[PDB]
Amino acid sequence: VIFRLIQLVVLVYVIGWVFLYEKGYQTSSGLISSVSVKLKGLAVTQGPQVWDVADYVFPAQGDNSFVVMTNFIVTPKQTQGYCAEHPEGGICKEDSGCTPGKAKRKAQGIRTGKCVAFNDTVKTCEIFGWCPVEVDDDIPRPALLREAENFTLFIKNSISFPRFKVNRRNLKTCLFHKTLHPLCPVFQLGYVVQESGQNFSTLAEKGGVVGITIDWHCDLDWHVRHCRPIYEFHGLSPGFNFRFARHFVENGTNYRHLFKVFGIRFDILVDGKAGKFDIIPTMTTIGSGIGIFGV
Amino acid sequence: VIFRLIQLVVLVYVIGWVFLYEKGYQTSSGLISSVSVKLKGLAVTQGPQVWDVADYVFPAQGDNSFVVMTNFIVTPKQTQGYCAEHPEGGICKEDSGCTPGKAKRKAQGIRTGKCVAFNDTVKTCEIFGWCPVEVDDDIPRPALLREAENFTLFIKNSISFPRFKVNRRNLKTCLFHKTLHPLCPVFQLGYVVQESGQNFSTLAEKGGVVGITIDWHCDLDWHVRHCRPIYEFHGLSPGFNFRFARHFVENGTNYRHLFKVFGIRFDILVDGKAGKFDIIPTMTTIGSGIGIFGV
Amino acid sequence: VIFRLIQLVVLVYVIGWVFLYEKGYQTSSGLISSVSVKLKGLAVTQGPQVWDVADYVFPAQGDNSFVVMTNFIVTPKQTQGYCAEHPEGGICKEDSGCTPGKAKRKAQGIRTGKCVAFNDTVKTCEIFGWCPVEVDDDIPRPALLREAENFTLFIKNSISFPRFKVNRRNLKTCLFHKTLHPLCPVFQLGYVVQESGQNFSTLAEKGGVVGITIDWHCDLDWHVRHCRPIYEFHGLSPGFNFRFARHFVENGTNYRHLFKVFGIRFDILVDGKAGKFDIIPTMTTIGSGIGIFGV
Ligand SMILES: *[C@@H]1O[C@H](CO)[C@@H](O)[C@H](O)[C@H]1NC(C)=O
Ligand SMILES: *[C@@H]1O[C@H](CO)[C@@H](O)[C@H](O)[C@H]1NC(C)=O
Ligand SMILES: *[C@@H]1O[C@H](CO)[C@@H](O)[C@H](O)[C@H]1NC(C)=O
Ligand SMILES: *[C@@H]1O[C@H](CO)[C@@H](O)[C@H](O)[C@H]1NC(C)=O
Ligand SMILES: *[C@@H]1O[C@H](CO)[C@@H](O)[C@H](O)[C@H]1NC(C)=O
Ligand SMILES: *[C@@H]1O[C@H](CO)[C@@H](O)[C@H](O)[C@H]1NC(C)=O
Ligand SMILES: *[C@@H]1O[C@H](CO)[C@@H](O)[C@H](O)[C@H]1NC(C)=O
Ligand SMILES: *[C@@H]1O[C@H](CO)[C@@H](O)[C@H](O)[C@H]1NC(C)=O
Ligand SMILES: *[C@@H]1O[C@H](CO)[C@@H](O)[C@H](O)[C@H]1NC(C)=O
Repeated sequence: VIFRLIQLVVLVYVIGWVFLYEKGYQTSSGLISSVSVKLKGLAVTQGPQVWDVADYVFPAQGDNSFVVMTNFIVTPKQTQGYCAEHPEGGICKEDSGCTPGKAKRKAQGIRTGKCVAFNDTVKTCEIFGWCPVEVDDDIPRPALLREAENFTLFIKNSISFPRFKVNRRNLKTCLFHKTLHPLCPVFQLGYVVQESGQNFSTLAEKGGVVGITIDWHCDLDWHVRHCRPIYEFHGLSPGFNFRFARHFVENGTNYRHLFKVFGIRFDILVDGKAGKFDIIPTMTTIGSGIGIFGV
Repeated sequence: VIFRLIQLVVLVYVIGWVFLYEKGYQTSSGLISSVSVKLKGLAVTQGPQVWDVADYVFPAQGDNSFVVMTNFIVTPKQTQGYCAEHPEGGICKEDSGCTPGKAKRKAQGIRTGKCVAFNDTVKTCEIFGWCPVEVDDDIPRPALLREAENFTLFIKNSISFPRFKVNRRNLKTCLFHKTLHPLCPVFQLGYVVQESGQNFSTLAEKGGVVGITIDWHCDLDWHVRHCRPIYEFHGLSPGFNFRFARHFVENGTNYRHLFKVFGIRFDILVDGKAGKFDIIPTMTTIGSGIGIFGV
Repeated sequence: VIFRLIQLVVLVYVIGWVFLYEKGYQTSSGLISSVSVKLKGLAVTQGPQVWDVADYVFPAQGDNSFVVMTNFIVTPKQTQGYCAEHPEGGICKEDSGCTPGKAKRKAQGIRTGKCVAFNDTVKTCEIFGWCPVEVDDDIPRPALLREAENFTLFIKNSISFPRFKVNRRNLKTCLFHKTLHPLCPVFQLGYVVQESGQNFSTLAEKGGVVGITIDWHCDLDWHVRHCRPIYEFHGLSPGFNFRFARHFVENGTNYRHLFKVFGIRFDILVDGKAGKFDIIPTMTTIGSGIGIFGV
């Protein structure tokens, strides 16, 4: 009887799909989380120089978005005065071509009606600004902090589902591996960049962005012991760089050390969805099923 | 037949409203995004002083919330010792009125049972703290970094819808305009403050907060080429200021340069809603429609 | 009549539960918020030292996650050179046990094939790094900034519901109390730590994390004057610490002041749910009710 067949197909639709498969009896809720990150590693740059956590992590106190320096270019002992600007901003020969005002595309200062020597043969437009000017860009290759590949990331996380009042936490040697140590919160940087689909050598010489996700997909009808985190690594490359300066005083004069920092930016996002049996969606689904069953 | 009329009105309700208008056949999902911001600009303050990106952007590495300084008040060469406090904290004449302990409403240090001169005629309570004390507030008018009006904001954004596994990115001269260049990720600061409904002159002399929103309202039944971002500027004024210090050492003594920074705070929020046809909501809606159709 | 009874029980289910209790006629929406925080307080540490807001708040400009220092350990005048490492890293007696390379678990530098004296009796492995090495950990007890208990937190908040286009803001003496001053945005630190279920003395000597939540549960069918914020304090302890350095130049040599900062981390999360009567959920619920009523 075709009526019996259509009744059966509608019935199997509701029970087999809405409830068994899509869990129509459940209601989704969000979570609130806190993430803490600790960096373990040392680097040597060549006199010889050593970089500690207080030096290669931005910001110091930590944040969901933080940068780990992998390479840099330093312009030291930079004061404020009159100096020749970069020749890429324009090579001049006579004072007629030096119009006072503002530069563009890399403006290092305010120009002036004067031409001064740059490298004993070319004459560039004189500027007022932070002098001496930032040296022509020559990114070190290989990167200066190439040892960053072996630093470690200890990630602490504590979530809470406000709707169901459920809290969980993600916690003498261990390193994370996808199918060997799946529940080790300590990650090596080279592993994360490889898992994001990125070459750490290139991502160290220019910089890059690596996203980190902690998926707390939990079925609360089960135990809380089975509500575990799942880590996934995302490649969000054109590079990542920023400029920061260390200001100091010598002989009463204020100087600065300009750094152009190439580093890997890590973004940690915690998103999860939990469900629990409710009576409203069950009745809603069965009523819709009865309606379609009849029609 | 009134029964036919009510059948028609119920039917037009479901098809015409739930499905055609509110898209009852779709299911909403969230997104995960990463934002990167670059600042292009130079400023001159008067000896003459020049402010670079490493100097007027807080924090250096960048963040979804960042501040661009537009004005400041600097108390230089500030050491730790015994000095007269601000007369606004209380003008004294005799040691009897100087009770050692703690001040209030602007406490510059711990008091002591002594009165010392402040400006050769008034005698204020002696304190231990960072001396000399912060000079009386006189906000510069017009602002010192009044050239901030013409700086530019290059915004990078990359979103991803976890449910439908859809990723999108928002990307020789271009500046954003609302109905001229609607898809240019480079914004001039004075434009954003005007669009937020704010005067940049006042918002530069005191500070302020400007919110930036990137609405990725995308209908995934269409192409991904039509899933574009939409920028909206919000005015979230009492002002925005904060204090930060540059610490240095001279002759073995630690000093600091206290800055009171007035600047514009930019908050970037990425929120969007995407939909895709599903079978659960369609059946739910039609079942409810059959129920109401009959009753 | 049992049929009348089942009709009555189904009917009371829908009207009494979906609509009256769970507000099935409403539709939930999220919000976008901005938070600003101001710290009022002074501390004295013993020559005598005074800590201002520019010194004990990380970051300076402010952020939803910020740290207020409560205790610290400072290693001053730290240069780069050859020095004996910490004896906890290994006590040696002969050069045979000094293998050049890298240390572990606390690596202070790169070792070398040499043994040098540490405290005139033990000989430790010589390293290159930031010298002199960080002194053995002795956390001050009681904490150095023990006056942090009486600092204040002024919280500004401005929310907006994008769906219903509703904006709200949470705003000569006032301090917050749970059942005395419920709408005072100024919180004392010792109150927040007590409300989180934490001892401020211990949380000051090691550090800790305190979460702050602003629940904007608003029923938009009422007035907006009744859409008020609700503050809740969460205890998210193993402690919280980080390392940061102040770099300075003396006699042409770069030194640094390494700080190990123990402080309380405050996380502010703004989440709320607003509802407004809609026609889609009402019809959906009544259709499901008619379906179940019949079956
Ligand atoms: C001087 O700088 C100019 C910049 O265009 C460059 O072409 C030239 O080769 C430089 N000279 C030397 C000797 O480096
Ligand atoms: C990382 O460690 C491996 C040994 O496990 C070593 O071969 C490699 O050179 C190290 N990389 C760096 C750059 O420190
Ligand atoms: C990519 O990584 C491989 C090692 O996995 C290396 O051999 C290769 O040189 C890298 N490519 C670039 C462009 O650096
Ligand atoms: C000295 O300071 C007091 C502060 O109340 C002020 O009234 C007075 O005018 C000042 N004197 C001078 C000469 O500035
Ligand atoms: C911004 O540029 C315009 C010209 O486009 C100029 O008139 C104005 O003075 C500039 N503003 C500042 C303060 O730099
Ligand atoms: C507001 O902006 C206008 C220019 O658009 C300017 O003329 C006016 O002085 C500004 N108002 C204040 C109070 O600065
Ligand atoms: C020297 O350091 C070692 C480290 O193990 C310690 O055992 C010893 O007591 C110290 N000596 C003195 C005099 O502090
Ligand atoms: C906080 O204030 C109370 C008085 O209200 C005082 O007893 C207490 O010692 C203060 N705590 C600190 C450490 O400043
Ligand atoms: C906890 O706080 C109480 C005061 O409320 C104090 O007496 C006690 O010593 C504290 N406990 C610790 C371990 O510091």
